[PDB]
Amino acid sequence: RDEVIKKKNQNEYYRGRTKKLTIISTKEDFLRSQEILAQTEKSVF
Amino acid sequence: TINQLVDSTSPSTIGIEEQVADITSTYKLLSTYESESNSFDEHIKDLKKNFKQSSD
Repeated sequence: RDEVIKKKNQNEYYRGRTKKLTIISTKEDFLRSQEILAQTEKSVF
Repeated sequence: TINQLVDSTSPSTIGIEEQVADITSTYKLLSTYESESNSFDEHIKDLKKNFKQSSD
C-alpha cells in the first residue's frame, strides 16, 4: 500500500513530464525572422 | 492487498491474472485452514460432550 501511494505520486509526475514541458519559441522565432527578413544586404555593403 | 493491487497495477500492463489466481488459491487455502480449525473446535465440543456423558 505504501508503494501504491508512492507510485500514485509518480503518476503525478504527470506534472513531471507535463508541467515541465517546445514550440512557443519556434512559432515566435519564425515571426521574429519573418519580420526581420523584410528589415534586411551584404551585396549593398 | 486487493485495493492496493487495483491502485498500483498499470491498466496498460497485463499479467495480473497469475497474481490473482495465486492469491485466490492462497485465500481458499487460508479459508480452508480456518474452516478446519472451526470444525476442529466443533468436533472438540461434541467430543467433550460425548466423553463427559460416557465417563459420567
